[PDB]
Amino acid sequence: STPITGKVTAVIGAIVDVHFEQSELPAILNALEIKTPQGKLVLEVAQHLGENTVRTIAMDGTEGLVRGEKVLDTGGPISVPVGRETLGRIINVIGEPIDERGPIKSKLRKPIHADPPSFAEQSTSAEILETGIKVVDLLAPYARGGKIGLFGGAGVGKTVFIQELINNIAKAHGGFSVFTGVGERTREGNDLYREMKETGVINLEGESKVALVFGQMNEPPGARARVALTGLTIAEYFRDEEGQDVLLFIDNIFRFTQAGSEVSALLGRIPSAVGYQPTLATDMGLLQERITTTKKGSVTSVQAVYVPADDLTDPAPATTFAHLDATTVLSRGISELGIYPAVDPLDSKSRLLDAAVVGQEHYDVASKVQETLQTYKSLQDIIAILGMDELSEQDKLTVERARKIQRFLSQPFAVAEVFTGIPGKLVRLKDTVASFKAVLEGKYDNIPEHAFYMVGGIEDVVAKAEKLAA
Amino acid sequence: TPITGKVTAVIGAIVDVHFEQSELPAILNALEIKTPQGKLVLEVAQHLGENTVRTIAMDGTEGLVRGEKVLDTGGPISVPVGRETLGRIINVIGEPIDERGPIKSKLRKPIHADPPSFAEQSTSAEILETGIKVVDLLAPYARGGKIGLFGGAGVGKTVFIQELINNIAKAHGGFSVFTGVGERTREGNDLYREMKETGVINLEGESKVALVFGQMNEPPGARARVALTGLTIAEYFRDEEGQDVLLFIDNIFRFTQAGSEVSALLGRIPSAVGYQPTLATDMGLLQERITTTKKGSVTSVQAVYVPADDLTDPAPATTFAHLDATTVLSRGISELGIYPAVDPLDSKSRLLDAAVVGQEHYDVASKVQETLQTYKSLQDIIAILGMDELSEQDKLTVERARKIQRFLSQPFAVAEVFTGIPGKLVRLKDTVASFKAVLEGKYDNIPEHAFYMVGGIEDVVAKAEKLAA
Amino acid sequence: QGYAAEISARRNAMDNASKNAGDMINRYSILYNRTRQAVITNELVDIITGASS
Amino acid sequence: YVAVGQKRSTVAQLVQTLEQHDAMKYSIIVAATASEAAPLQYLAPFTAASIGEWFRDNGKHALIVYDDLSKQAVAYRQLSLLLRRPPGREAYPGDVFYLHSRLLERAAKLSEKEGSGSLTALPVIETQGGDVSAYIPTNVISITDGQIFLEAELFYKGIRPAINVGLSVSRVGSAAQVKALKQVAGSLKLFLAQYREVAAFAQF
Amino acid sequence: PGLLGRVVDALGNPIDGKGPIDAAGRSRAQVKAPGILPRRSVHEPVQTGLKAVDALVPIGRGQRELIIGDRQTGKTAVALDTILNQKRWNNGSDESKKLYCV
Repeated sequence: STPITGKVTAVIGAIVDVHFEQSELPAILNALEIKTPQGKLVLEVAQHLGENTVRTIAMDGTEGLVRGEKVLDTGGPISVPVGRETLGRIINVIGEPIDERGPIKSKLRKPIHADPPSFAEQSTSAEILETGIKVVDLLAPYARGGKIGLFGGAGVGKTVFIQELINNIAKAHGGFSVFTGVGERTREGNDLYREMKETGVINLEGESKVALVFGQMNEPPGARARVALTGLTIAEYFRDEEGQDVLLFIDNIFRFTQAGSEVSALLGRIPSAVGYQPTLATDMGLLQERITTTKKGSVTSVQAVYVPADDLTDPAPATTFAHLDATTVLSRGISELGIYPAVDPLDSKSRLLDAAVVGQEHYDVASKVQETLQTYKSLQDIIAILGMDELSEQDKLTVERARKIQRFLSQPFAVAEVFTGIPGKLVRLKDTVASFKAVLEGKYDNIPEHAFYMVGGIEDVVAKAEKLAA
Repeated sequence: TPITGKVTAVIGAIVDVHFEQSELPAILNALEIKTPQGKLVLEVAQHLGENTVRTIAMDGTEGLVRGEKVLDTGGPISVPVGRETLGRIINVIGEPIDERGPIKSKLRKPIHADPPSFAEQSTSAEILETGIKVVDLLAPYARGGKIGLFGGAGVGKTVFIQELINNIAKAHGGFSVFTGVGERTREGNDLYREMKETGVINLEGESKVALVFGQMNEPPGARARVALTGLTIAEYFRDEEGQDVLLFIDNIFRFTQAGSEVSALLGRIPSAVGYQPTLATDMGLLQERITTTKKGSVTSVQAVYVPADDLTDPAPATTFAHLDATTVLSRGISELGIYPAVDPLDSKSRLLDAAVVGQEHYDVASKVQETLQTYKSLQDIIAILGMDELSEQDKLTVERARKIQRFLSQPFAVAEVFTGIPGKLVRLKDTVASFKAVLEGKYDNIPEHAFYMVGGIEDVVAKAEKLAA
Repeated sequence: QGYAAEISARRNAMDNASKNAGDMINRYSILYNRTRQAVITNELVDIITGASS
Repeated sequence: YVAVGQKRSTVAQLVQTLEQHDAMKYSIIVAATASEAAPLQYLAPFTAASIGEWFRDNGKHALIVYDDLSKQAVAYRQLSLLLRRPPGREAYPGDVFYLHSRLLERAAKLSEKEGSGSLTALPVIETQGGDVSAYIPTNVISITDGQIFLEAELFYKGIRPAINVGLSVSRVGSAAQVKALKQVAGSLKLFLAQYREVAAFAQF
Repeated sequence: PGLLGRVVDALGNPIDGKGPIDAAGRSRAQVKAPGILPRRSVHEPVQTGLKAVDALVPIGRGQRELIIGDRQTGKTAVALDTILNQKRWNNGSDESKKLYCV
């Protein structure tokens, strides 16, 4: 059949070296299948080492391999299935459905690798997404076609933040979305599967307005790496060939970096800083560049990033930090303050915010908020030791507003009926600008601090003031 | 037929032999190249094939001309043990360096030995009264336990041990092993002298102590198997004599260190920092040969030269696991003039538990720990501000804690010379009484100099009169 | 009389504070410098070990 | 209870304690003592996991303690460098995350078609210097569903057992909390959080 | 001279597809800097148009001054501003005032 037949020579982890026969060069980045009593082990060809001996990375677990096993060649990068047939049905890295909602329903395939869209292809967005999440809406508006980036620490409900985004934004937007999970727990997986069945986004009968690619961290590091490529190609089929404007979601992209770092060592490369792959920049670059809004479709990626020990100075977060468009920083501390959303308001920044883009009023309002908060933080040290007393009357009004603004940001989420147990609230962007404007004007500086805490809009704050009064 | 070989390489003290004869001596066999200095004892550690071993060299490795005859003495070096090896100081190869004539031997046992099984273990719970107040309060020793020191650069590490020998080893009256790995010659000479002087070695009499001394002049490889030799001497006592013993090891940092040196030469990618990949296994083997079986209850005292006081360095870290109780000694606390220099917030014992040592003792100790932790907490405030800017309630605590710290300094009898103050041995019951009172501030109203460098509460009270004059 | 002593005391105290704080700056500065050097060296050693293989 | 790297004597005391407390009956103790080989130590959690899976498979509910996982990492380091594999960050092999993750992820609450079988897992990591940036601790933190930080200062402070409740998190939150206990402890979280903020201010 | 108003990639291929470059040489990219004697001391300013830059931190010509700062703080905006103020001078006809920014 495929004359490309190889005999294993060395199984040493993910590295499996094969000794293909004369004249058989399975090109770099091809996909090899080795028939095994476990199924077909997929090896992605990653080097030619000479005399028809390749060095390949495994994409499925290694065990039982016998030196000499016949190796067929698919002949090209892993060919996934694409279609609207991929909607619904969870798809594992190789492509096989692991929720087993029938066989591969797709009629088309595409390779995992692809060449990033050219400079010419790029189309500059300016449409402004509305998330309904107030901190986002005023202080770092997201853009429809954006590359939103959820830098944050583990266990802040990194997933929870994303779940809220899917909960609001995904259903709201008509277009398909692809939920791609890179190296996440099957606990999280089951929750996500259940949750989007619950929100009905996954429609078991009838088309789902989403496709799912759950890649979990129980898969070898190599397999973890090419979960990203797989998800991306599905998105590309939607973006390009169906022309749909999609909103990509990937989770957690530090796992993508981490995965690459692990197989770097195995590939025998000189380990770089904090053990990261030397190819860190270009590998990130290929992934990130592939994800973009073109003159074809518009992709709105939301990428979770895990910042190890909350040090953004760690090169891997910093590299991603450059490649993204609309950063969001989620302060663990602020989560602990009980403020949910847990966003770090000063550090969250989106280039999208501009007096032209969101209008002069929005800009001015947001400048005033930022200044108020920045002052509050600056004064926080003074209040700490000296004690607030000799800080001006003006300062006291600013501080009073800041403590209030700090808790006006707080606003429950429906998917944190699980957590907080408070039904969600999502307020229109235009309305949020108005409501925050009111706070700054100080018309509600007679309202108690706790009557701003964990509630929606200004109307709600007023209602909770009345409620607390009673 | 002694298995002959030639010396293929002489890369440091990790000589390599090539057995010309078929079938090489196995790993952990012992070999003699009969040097013009006497013999050199080498131990097979790798087989590199083609009948070429790579061997640890236990004596000096200079003057070696490549190609030298080998003879196979087989198996691990079998040291000589006996009930007549009591009071001998033996070299790495077991040769009596004290040279009170040829060694008296009966059974010679291999240096390497397997650690006794899970079922052979006997689990103790015995208390051992130290008489050192800080020890008694914070981490009371357990008889048959494994006690450990995590001191700085010979910060009276030896002195601390000497006090233990002085108190515990004359109290114990069982067999006892002193093994000093990488001991400095002066300290060794002093110990040998002291033992002979205090009759624990009576040279025409008999000794209830036996001695192994390994100088830090000794080549690194030699030092590695000084420890293993000592463990064998101990096993003979543990098993064959069947008596509860003592064992002193000073320092097992030198054991770890020695291993790290040889590791590079052996050809091992050296694990982080630099320690050998086999650091855990080697430490493990050593510390599981040191154990209280149902054949004997081996009380162990192990000393760790913490390298630059970095407990985070892998060798101290892996030591903490293998010790029943620890008494980490801190350079700062030494500077404060507290001898014992034992850190009081970094001490622990498994024996310290309310049921085990009485609820009252535990309560007293709890309060001391809490108080001292408060004092440590308020170190920041104390420096940044003054003392008067502390809350009044806290200021009482601080004053009490200052007293507690000073109270902890108790002169040692072996250090009586060095301190210039006669030593103090304080009873466990007395110690509890003393702290109990201090926590209730009963005698608190007297100088912190009064508490400084004196024994029990009665002594403190008496010294208050001295100061008052 | 009291108030003048109070404001005077505050001046004295805050002055002595500046001195005490300065000393702490110096102690942590030495620690900082040592720590900074140590990190560079230890990381470098790891990189070298990897290259050596 | 899975015991990796611990001395035979410590383990032996532990089993006695369990027998004293009459509970060895429902206990299995899987051990790989300090003496036992580095390969066997490396293999020890994964074979403990299998012992657990028999419960999980049976639909039986069980709990597996992997104490301390940190010494497994030391063992795998020993293996890898004497398998002459390229050294990773801190010399631990460059596939340690995969090893630890596969071990931990086998514990699960299965579905009712699988008889609601569950192995429950508690990994235990001894933190060296409390360095949460240390490679073995960092890796584990990502993998696990919650962290239950314990603090030494508070131990000395006399909270014994000590719990660094400020850094303790459960990302999978409260729903395994008894309904009654959820009601009573409803504002306990808020109160403690306020206590922390207030206490900090109070120093100065 | 034809690279004015041209976005080119590294190889020189116009990625803005403004067709073949009217480039009068292909010149090596590994050549050394003008010698000590081939320098004249700075005597021409550059006006960035940003007030602080123009007064507080003067910018000459043929000199290298760093722009070192925190990540993605719109570092590029500060730079781009210089290009814009140079438009005024560029519009002019003096060949010392025609700074062709790259």
